[PDB]
Amino acid sequence: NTASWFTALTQHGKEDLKFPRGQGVPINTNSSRDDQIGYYRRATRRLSPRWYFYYLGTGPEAGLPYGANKDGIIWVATEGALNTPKDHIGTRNPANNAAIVLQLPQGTTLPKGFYAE
Ligand SMILES: [Zn+2]
Repeated sequence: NTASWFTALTQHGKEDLKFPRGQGVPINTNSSRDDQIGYYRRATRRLSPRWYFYYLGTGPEAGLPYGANKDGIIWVATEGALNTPKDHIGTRNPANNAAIVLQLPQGTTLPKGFYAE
């Protein structure tokens, strides 16, 4: 029920989403180095699946610890991130804020059949 802060990654292909370690946390300048960790969750349909990012300890799978195994949940973190729930970041209120356009830093390797839109 809680909304992601970011727009989705579209799964235009076959394989499930996955990133190298250290990669895949959306850019968000209203979040600190401590805050750069969480999960993408594949959504159940409204066609190509969409994956949405949530900060660790927020959202549909807030109760999961990092790296926990669940179908349609994959984990990402940046070096420096604290392994704690991001209660102060939370999830987005669509009444107050539009989705942030999901952007990843230069070089980042999106898997085959994924694009930011
Ligand atoms: Zn913070």
